[PDB]
Amino acid sequence: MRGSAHVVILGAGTGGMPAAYEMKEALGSGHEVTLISANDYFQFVPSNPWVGVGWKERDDIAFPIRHYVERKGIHFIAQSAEQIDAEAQNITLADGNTVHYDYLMIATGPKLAFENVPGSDPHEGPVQSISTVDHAERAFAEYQALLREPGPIVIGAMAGASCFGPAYEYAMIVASDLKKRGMRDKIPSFTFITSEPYIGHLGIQGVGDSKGILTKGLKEEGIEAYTNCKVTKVEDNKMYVTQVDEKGETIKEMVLPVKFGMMIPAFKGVPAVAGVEGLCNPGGFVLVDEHQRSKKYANIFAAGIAIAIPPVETTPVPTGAPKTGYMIESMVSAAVHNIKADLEGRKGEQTMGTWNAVCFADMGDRGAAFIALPQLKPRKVDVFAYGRWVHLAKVAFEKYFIRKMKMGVSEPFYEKVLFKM
Amino acid sequence: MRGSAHVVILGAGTGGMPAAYEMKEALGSGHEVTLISANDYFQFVPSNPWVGVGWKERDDIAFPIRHYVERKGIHFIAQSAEQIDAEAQNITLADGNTVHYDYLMIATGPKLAFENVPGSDPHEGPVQSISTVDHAERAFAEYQALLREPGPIVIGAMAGASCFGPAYEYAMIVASDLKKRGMRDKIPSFTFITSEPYIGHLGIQGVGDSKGILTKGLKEEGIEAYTNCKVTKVEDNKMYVTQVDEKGETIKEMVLPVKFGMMIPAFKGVPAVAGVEGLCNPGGFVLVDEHQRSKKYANIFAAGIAIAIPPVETTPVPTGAPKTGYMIESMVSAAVHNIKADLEGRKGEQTMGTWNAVCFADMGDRGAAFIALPQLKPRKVDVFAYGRWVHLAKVAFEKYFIRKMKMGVSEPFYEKVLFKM
Ligand SMILES: Cc1cc2nc3c(=O)[nH]c(=O)nc-3n(C[C@H](O)[C@H](O)[C@H](O)COP(=O)(O)OP(=O)(O)OC[C@H]3O[C@@H](n4cnc5c(N)ncnc54)[C@H](O)[C@@H]3O)c2cc1C
Ligand SMILES: Cc1cc2nc3c(=O)[nH]c(=O)nc-3n(C[C@H](O)[C@H](O)[C@H](O)COP(=O)(O)OP(=O)(O)OC[C@H]3O[C@@H](n4cnc5c(N)ncnc54)[C@H](O)[C@@H]3O)c2cc1C
Ligand SMILES: CCCCCCCCCCCCO[C@@H]1O[C@H](CO)[C@@H](O[C@H]2O[C@H](CO)[C@@H](O)[C@H](O)[C@H]2O)[C@H](O)[C@H]1O
Ligand SMILES: CCCCCCCCCCCCO[C@@H]1O[C@H](CO)[C@@H](O[C@H]2O[C@H](CO)[C@@H](O)[C@H](O)[C@H]2O)[C@H](O)[C@H]1O
Ligand SMILES: CCCCCCCCCCC1=C(C)C(=O)C(OC)=C(OC)C1=O
Ligand SMILES: CCCCCCCCCCC1=C(C)C(=O)C(OC)=C(OC)C1=O
Ligand SMILES: [S]
Ligand SMILES: [S]
Ligand SMILES: [S]
Ligand SMILES: [S]
Ligand SMILES: [S]
Ligand SMILES: [S]
Ligand SMILES: [S]
Ligand SMILES: [S]
Repeated sequence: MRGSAHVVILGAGTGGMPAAYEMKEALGSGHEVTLISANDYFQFVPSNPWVGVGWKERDDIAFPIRHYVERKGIHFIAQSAEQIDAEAQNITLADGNTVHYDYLMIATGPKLAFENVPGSDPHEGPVQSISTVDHAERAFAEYQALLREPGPIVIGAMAGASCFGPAYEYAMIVASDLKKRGMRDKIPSFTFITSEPYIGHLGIQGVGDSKGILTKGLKEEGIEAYTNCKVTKVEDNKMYVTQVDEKGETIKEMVLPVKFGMMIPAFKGVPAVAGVEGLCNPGGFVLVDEHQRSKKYANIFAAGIAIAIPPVETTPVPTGAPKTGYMIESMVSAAVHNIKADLEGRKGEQTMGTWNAVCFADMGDRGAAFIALPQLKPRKVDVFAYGRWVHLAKVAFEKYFIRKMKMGVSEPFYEKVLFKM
Repeated sequence: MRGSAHVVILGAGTGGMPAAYEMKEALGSGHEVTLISANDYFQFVPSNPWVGVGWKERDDIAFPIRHYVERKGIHFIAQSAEQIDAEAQNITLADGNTVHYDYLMIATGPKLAFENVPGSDPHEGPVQSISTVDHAERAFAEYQALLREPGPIVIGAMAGASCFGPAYEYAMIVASDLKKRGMRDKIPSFTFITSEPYIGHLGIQGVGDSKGILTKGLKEEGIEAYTNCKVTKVEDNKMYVTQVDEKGETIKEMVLPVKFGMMIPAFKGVPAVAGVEGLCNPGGFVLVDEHQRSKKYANIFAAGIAIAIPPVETTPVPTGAPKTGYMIESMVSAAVHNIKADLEGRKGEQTMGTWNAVCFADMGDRGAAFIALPQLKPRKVDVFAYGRWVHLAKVAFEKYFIRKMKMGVSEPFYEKVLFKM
């Protein structure tokens, strides 16, 4: 309300949870902060591939949100938004209730666009998903069914995907788990299908020796790999794959039987956000300026996967660049600073900073990780790492992030860099 | 003097130059800051290998100090200290003049311990040095003489060395330059001799895949490599090498003719500092606490290569861990903070922080670099990088560091990390 702006945060994920705490900390008792999310629990997304192979359980990576934000004075609504009216500034919830806002911060993350590939929905066929704990559990269930009746395995990433790391991770740990169970030789064929122009392109034109190292890794595991692929449909338990050359000309089509499969889908914006007129590009990603403010509505901000970021390259099969944790947190930090500024007259000048990508993958005893910045080459940092220490770091960071999600963040979040001091 | 402490900084190198500026900035006009150094010019040490092969000239990497520190109000004495009397707090200069201090900050860097290996002094035989611009020029001169009369080449690192990167760098660019001149096939043999237990140990038990990558690099260049070596003497233009096994038992002795050679020597403390009773360990390195204060004299501090750092490992042939730029700067920063604190009653609690090692090497078009921390494994960061971007970064950092040495530093120095903001 006037003189006491009501700030709503839509989505309680990697960006959204921290945003709720930071907003409340920045605004204080004189303003209402409301967090709205489809689920009543927080999940640590990077741990889902492990749930998909059964190395982790839901309880390890998820927890109920309500008590933790409420003791901070944040209102929490565990309800999905179905409609956003940016004119009236009203949000319509799944139960038909309406919530008004003075500022809205959109952190709704990706819609998994299974519809791009008929038959690819995890509920429609053998191609599963590990992006959410709900999907990863279903993936693991189908993995167990594979163990009972071995058959061909197909893991990879669809056309338009932007999150390639976890597909590589998942293929590796599936291969690893199979060995452990003494079941690897029961597998007729193990295939990796990707929209990448080459192995380890990762939607970022490669980083360090990602190409060489991921190529050798897949080969060590007896995983046959195909690049420049798009899947046209999944039908009768078969994946119909089309492979192109540099000029997008078809050089072959394949039909792959699939007993167990997992393809990372293309990401779009969620329907309630995409549905807002003039808010989003055709992909449903919120068009924002460098201050995280929507270009159309001055009182709508966005952070996380939900925002639009222009491509810097074009691949033979469409692919996108990933939006990862540190950049998301910088986005969140900027949005909160600039909203608070608005509330106090001044114009916030804070930006998300330099584009970057960071990813950690754990194979069990050893991890792989990379850091790339900025987006276009030659970069200022372009590094790929592998080893037991990367694994230890993943474990440490997960423990830290989850604890922080329960304790609240102020916060200039990433000061876990004081491991220098 | 009383109420106006006189602070002296001994050594105008990587640690010393910044220390002079930071001291003056921290203390201001009420205190006298004096910089004393053997040479009247600053040199960018990491560029010396390039001077040693002739890819760079003295003028590119060195500049006269006086005008730059004096316009900051810093007194500059271009004279070597011969004696330090810590009781009377007097420094005796080469010309016999004496300089008194209330606080002394020692940044004298390494003494190149050629005496450990009879005949190894660059002025006594064919084994040259690239650690200083004076030595690197002499190295290049002998390189040109090699071109006139090709003969065997021997490059590497002595027993007790702690700075291995530049030996690898130098071997690589010598090989590279030879090719460019169409002279590589005129070389009878090209040998790399190191005290490391294995290739790419680098005195830090390896970092990332340094072992694999440096091994392959030397092999690509037709450079035959030997580890676990110590050189017992250089005589009649031959290098007498002893190789041991894991238990330090001799497994062979070699006699290597040398037309052109360069071995990184072991580092000790400079004589004037080592000469101070109770100041140093037997190596001549200043024993300091975590606040950079000498354990014996409360008004003597030290930073840079000059300080003693305990070994965390023991190799078959003695070797040491390197002391590199970022850690040196943290040392400097801490010493300055704690001296200023002393001057104002309080006890400074600032420390150098976590042990780390960082090194950049440029091969011409592409560079290699690493970061390791902390000292002992498993590390929190253990990364090796290679590529054109590393080269671009070396070029950039050198340009930046030199400009800063002319303009002065305040300063929380390394904020060239805002390439994130
Ligand atoms: C398998 C996988 C592995 C990954 N690994 C890494 C890694 O190692 N390192 C790294 O930096 N990044 C990693 N990421 C990338 C990234 O950081 C995550 O995807 C991250 O969770 C995205 O943050 P977000 O806040 O934008 O979206 P999300 O975390 O998905 O949060 C979005 C939230 O808003 C909600 N929501 C959606 N629609 C509505 C609605 N209509 N109404 C109400 N709520 C709604 C959601 O249910 C959810 O809680 C990974 C991503 C995936 C899928
Ligand atoms: C070949 C080589 C390559 C290197 N490359 C890297 C790299 O890529 N990255 C990195 O972080 N580090 C690198 N280093 C390591 C390191 O950072 C440097 O050695 C650095 O110059 C050390 O800083 P310092 O202030 O301790 O000693 P120095 O830089 O040697 O400065 C010491 C100074 O004090 C003086 N002095 C000595 N005795 C006296 C005396 N009795 N009286 C008066 N003055 C005296 C000197 O003449 C000199 O000016 C390299 C070192 C070498 C030798
Ligand atoms: C971050 C997301 C991106 C992808 C995530 C999942 C990808 C899977 C990674 C496959 C790598 C497997 O293969 C593994 O790679 C590295 C090669 O650098 C090798 O390891 C090599 O370099 C490392 C350091 O980085 C050294 O410690 C090691 O001694 C050396 O052999 C291993 O011998 C090999 O077994
Ligand atoms: C920092 C100080 C330590 C040592 C300094 C001097 C050491 C010399 C380095 C020798 C390396 C030469 O060999 C070179 O190594 C890397 C291997 O990772 C290869 O490069 C490989 O990884 C890089 C990324 O890191 C990719 O961009 C490249 O496409 C891939 O082939 C090169 O194909 C090879 O030519
Ligand atoms: C240039 C800055 C790089 C920061 C990286 C160092 C430590 C943090 C790891 C990155 C990371 C972040 C930020 C992160 O937010 C996140 O959760 C989604 C991860 O998944 C485990 C991450 O691996
Ligand atoms: C954990 C912190 C790592 C910092 C490294 C990023 C940028 C700086 C490069 C390191 C470096 C420093 C600090 C440095 O002081 C120095 O001069 C002696 C170099 O030689 C060229 C260096 O390469
Ligand atoms: S997925
Ligand atoms: S991703
Ligand atoms: S990724
Ligand atoms: S990722
Ligand atoms: S040297
Ligand atoms: S060094
Ligand atoms: S080094
Ligand atoms: S170095």
